[PDB]
Amino acid sequence: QDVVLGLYYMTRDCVNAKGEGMVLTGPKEAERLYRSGLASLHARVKVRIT
Amino acid sequence: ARVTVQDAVEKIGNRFDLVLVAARRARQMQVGGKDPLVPEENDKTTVIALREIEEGLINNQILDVRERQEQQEQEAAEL
Amino acid sequence: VTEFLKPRLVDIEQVSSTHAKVTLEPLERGFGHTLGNALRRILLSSMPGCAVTEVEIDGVLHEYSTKEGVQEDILEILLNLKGLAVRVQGKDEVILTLNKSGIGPVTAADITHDGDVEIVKPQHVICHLTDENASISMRIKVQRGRGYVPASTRRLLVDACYSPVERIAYNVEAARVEQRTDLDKLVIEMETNGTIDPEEAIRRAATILAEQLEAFVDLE
Amino acid sequence: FLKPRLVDIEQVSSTHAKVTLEPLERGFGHTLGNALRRILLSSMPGCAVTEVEIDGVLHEYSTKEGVQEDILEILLNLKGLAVRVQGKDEVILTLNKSGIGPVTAADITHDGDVEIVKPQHVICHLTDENASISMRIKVQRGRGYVPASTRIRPIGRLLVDACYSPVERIAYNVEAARVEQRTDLDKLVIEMETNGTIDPEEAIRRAATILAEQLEAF
Amino acid sequence: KPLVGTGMERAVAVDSGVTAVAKRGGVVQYVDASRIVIKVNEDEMYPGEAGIDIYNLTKYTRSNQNTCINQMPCVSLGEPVERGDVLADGPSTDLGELALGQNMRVAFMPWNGYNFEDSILVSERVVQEDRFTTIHIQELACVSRDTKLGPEEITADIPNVGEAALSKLDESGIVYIGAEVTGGDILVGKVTPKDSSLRVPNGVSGTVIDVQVFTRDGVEKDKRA
Amino acid sequence: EIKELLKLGDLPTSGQIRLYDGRTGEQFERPVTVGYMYMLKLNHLVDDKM
Amino acid sequence: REEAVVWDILDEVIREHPVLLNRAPTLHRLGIQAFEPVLIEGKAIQLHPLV
Repeated sequence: QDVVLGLYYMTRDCVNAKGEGMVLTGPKEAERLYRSGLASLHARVKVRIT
Repeated sequence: ARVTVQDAVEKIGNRFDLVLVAARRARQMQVGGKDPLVPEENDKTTVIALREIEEGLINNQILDVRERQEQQEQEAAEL
Repeated sequence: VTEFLKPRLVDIEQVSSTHAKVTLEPLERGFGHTLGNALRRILLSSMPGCAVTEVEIDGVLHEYSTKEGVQEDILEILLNLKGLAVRVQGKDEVILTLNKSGIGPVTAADITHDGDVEIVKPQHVICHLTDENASISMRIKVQRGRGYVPASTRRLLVDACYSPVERIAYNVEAARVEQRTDLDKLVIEMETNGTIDPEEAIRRAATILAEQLEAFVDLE
Repeated sequence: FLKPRLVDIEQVSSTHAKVTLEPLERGFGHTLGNALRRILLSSMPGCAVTEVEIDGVLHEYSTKEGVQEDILEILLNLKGLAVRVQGKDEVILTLNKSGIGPVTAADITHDGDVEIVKPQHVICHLTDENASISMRIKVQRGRGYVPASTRIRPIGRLLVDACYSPVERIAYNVEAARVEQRTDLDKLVIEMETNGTIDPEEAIRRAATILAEQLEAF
Repeated sequence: KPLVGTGMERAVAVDSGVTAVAKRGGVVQYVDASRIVIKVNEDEMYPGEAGIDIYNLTKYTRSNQNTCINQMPCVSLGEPVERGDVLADGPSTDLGELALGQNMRVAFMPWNGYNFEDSILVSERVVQEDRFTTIHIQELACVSRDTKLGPEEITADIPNVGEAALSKLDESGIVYIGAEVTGGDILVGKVTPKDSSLRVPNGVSGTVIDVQVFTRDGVEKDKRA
Repeated sequence: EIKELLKLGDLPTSGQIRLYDGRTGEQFERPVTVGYMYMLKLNHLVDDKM
Repeated sequence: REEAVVWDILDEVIREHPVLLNRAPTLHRLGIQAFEPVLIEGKAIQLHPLV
């Protein structure tokens, strides 16, 4: 009821964003871009994950 | 530090014999003069006993053998 | 009434290098968040460094295309070049060349020396080649900047990550002096891309923040 | 990197004012603004009433024949008193008043090194032709909020909760600055609202001094 | 007062009797913190023994729930009033209008799990302003009974106690009105012939606001009494 | 009528303003409902129950 | 008298000594669980959200 609302809001997609065409190089770059305000939490990026 | 006792339950596969073995070792460390068989991190006697069970160098058989050996040595030194 | 609890670095506990974790306590009540967020905002997006800004490959002029004999796609070559941590001397921007051929992985040890331009990870893989006749070559322009500059804000463009800090994340918890009820204990966990040490990047960010507060400091 | 300087201080009202810091690099306006806002709201030094001794009053749950307010309401009004003692860090004001009417803060016989910044501040109303209050108001300097139930004596001295924090509201904005040939330079407007017992310039200087002294750990 | 009311507050706060409500209209002649005097209009005074109306407000005292019911005037000196309008507000009324709580600036948002299930995250300014600070009054009793070996008296001569123990009591053997006592302090001194002095229970603080003595016939008095 | 009275002030008709985080200085990425509610202190104190 | 030296003795006694936390209608056995204590300022027993 609050942990699940947080994880639902975080893991959702809106078809537009501050950065939607960018291709990231890992989860750490995703956090670095979100915290800097350069991308939205609901972007549609391509992340290289292991 | 201790949070989860799962490895100790793996070593002593009952979780009810684990309590008794750890209690016996903790009472040895506390009432008796026995020193821990593992470098403590300012943990209490119960956590040290549980860690020693996790590291593998204690169980019911080992505790029984050690107690019997020390009783035999005390008897021999009694004359 | 002007004396606050001045913190000290309790420990600089480091996982394998460039993954340090510094704790300072006891901060005054509420100062954990001010210091943590100020350092986080400085480290994340306002910090000098050098990174690959752009790259031109001879055999391809479009981002969504392919070169024969190269295992990765150009979209992945740009990703591999983004993580290329490089430190440059007094020159603001330099250009390097990646001429190579033959079946095998292309690593950062295969770039031209360019004198004082130093690559921190010679084992960093840029591309894989699949044919002995397949030769790859590219000019990578690395420029000095501050923070993160995405390519959309700005001949293939690469999102330039000038700042060395890959991930900075603080976490304030509770600490106490002998009678103080509830204080702060700042726990900063910083990773860098190898071109700088985290226990040095913290001091760099602190110097940057402190030099901002010089025109209106009391020197007391 | 450039550096910010206090380029303008628009004292619009007696209490609330605006200071301006310019130029500021991009991404530094928010950092400096929020750090200064938190430090101002949390750690500013001020003066507050701490102990009160009314003449014929034993406890705060009683009343005095002549005044229109309980002793508790008088203590609350004294808790809301703005005073700017200058040289000391503990002083005792003496209020003496007689006759029908309000008892404002101007009725305090304040010393040379004491400044009451809101003389119209009412304390209690005397409603009898022969009724007089003679109280000893102990104003001392401190920091933050220190309630009377945590500090540390006769049956006359009443304790009031002390809120040594001159600033009541802090806001900040960042907007593009006017430089001759340059862009992406911000300007920080800190709109603060004190109660009058502090100077905005020295408030900003104290906040920055505290921030730099905290950063001096590394 | 509630900013969002219902209009039934002014009826509840008046019909419950907590407020000191004017009986005959007139002009306020003297408003104290503990009394109000109404000079009644001659249009409503009786021909014989005209006089005034006096309302003695119920100051800090104890309710059944050990709370404080306390009336304070809502009128000012020299101010006309009519019949049936409030002169003093009782406990938790504002200008003769029911006021059970405080109007506070609320934000509906999750905040780092401090309002997780139903919890409430309250600012420090709310506790700085003392707007939820309440007053709780509790009475403690000490009875002197004529047991065997002679009766028990209220003298202050308490054995096996230090001077700090008896510092709070007067010479009569009862605590001073206004003495900030804490847990374990002695309030009333009663002696067992052979010590059943009334002492503060554990963990309860407070300030002694009123000491009340009753005596039967045949007991002369104490000066305090 | 509530929206009309909000317009009579200078407040948004939706009743939601844009709040800022107090300890990071950045927006909550949504307009949140801020208003004035009448809170009551129920007679279940914690020092009477501990 | 709660001296300043019994608060570190308490912080050492409390180190790895679990305490049981029970809620009054103990319908099933999960209504009694043992937690390691953390000393807090206040009068309320702070209880982890996931339990």
